[PDB]
Amino acid sequence: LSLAAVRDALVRLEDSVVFALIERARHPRNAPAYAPAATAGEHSLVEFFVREAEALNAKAGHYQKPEDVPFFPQDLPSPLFPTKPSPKVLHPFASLVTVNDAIWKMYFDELLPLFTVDGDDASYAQTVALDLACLQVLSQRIHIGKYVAEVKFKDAPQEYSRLIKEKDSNSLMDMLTFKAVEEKVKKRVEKKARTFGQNVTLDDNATAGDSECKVDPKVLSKLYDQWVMPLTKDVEVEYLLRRLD
Amino acid sequence: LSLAAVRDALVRLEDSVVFALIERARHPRNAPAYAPAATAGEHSLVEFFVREAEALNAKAGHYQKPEDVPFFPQDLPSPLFPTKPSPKVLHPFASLVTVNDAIWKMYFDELLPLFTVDGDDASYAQTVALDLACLQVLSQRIHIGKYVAEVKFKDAPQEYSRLIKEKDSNSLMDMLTFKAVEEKVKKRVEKKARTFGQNVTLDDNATAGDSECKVDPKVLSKLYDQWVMPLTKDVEVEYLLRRLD
Repeated sequence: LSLAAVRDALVRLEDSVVFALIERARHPRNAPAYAPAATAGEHSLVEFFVREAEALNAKAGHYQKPEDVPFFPQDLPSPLFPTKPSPKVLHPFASLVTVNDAIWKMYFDELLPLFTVDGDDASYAQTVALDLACLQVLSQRIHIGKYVAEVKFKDAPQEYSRLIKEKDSNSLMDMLTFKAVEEKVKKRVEKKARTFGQNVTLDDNATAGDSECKVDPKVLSKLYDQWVMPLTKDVEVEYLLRRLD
Repeated sequence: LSLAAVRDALVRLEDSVVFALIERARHPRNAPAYAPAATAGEHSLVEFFVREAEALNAKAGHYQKPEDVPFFPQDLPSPLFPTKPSPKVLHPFASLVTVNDAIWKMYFDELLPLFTVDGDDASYAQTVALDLACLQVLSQRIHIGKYVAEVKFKDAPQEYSRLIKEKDSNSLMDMLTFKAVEEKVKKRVEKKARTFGQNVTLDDNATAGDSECKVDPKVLSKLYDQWVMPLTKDVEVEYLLRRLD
């Protein structure tokens, strides 16, 4: 709908990502929570939890907005409850894009080792809820790329449609990319990790660098640079390619 | 085992409470989520959701420590996964005290209006999940009172036992109360809301007041002074009244 409204939604999720990483970092790696199951049909604890959690959310009316995308879509029940009609702001077919399969692999294989200490407390059930909270914030921010794409498309429609007709993802990627905004996002996300992960005490005693921080602010910089922003841009490109259907 | 470790665990919960309130305030009141006639049956959307999410958590191994207390205990299932027996640090019978029904009442009746603006987006499923995270962090904080009661008992067991045998609630309450520390907590919990709720910006010159804070820092002071700290103390008095059984 609005250039500024979409940007505000993204900025606000910077705080939600810092928060969610800080809270999950309260526990160690807790690897038994992710160990796989002996059989098919039996799952790991984290998969069992998410599949069950997403079914409950679906009954409560979740996943009816294009930025709210589940990790396990096939099994999902209908909402049990009355649902307000969609605003319908995006191209419907281009809206069905999902990179959740990639967010999942990224979180467990690459993210978790960066902000989570080696070790094991018994708190597997608490841990997997905190993982789902991380996976959901990441996935909402990344799939807002659908609105980012629409908003850019409507701003320069003749220039974008020319590239869509020629199926030219590489040139679409270049036009989408605002590298100077990306560098601001990374610095601000670093500053947010510094502000929220700080040990707040009533004295304002000096601290040596980020050694006091619950999550290393360079991790937030690195997450955004390597995964969040590249996967959001993947979503815009996939959206834009379908935007003329 | 250590009173400093127990207070360190309660200090870390200060940030979790601020995060959870900030995150729930992303949405407005969304009252139909709590209205029982909005959904079929005598249950509201939030009550339905929490019952289902608690049964899921129980299956994942949750609610196996005395600080982890569910709002709907009567209906909780067994863990699907193996829980390895853990160290018995607390009195078994006195461990079972739960003030969760008072926490639930104060959250929906007293707290929600304070940090949640009037209005309605249809985001009911996100709201009720954000409400449960609030409820879970308040309950854990408050029921860590059990651990507080226990260390305070073991270090002065004889004068504590005599006040238990006499069933003296007011004198147990004056033994437990450290008003100077309560005042640190009220001011620090408020500083954390001010720090974590501000709009963090790449301007070092810029400063903003509590008007820009996502949750009024004074709401956090009030929360602790009115409900969190008294309810934690209700737990440790009711813990001690059973400590000789």
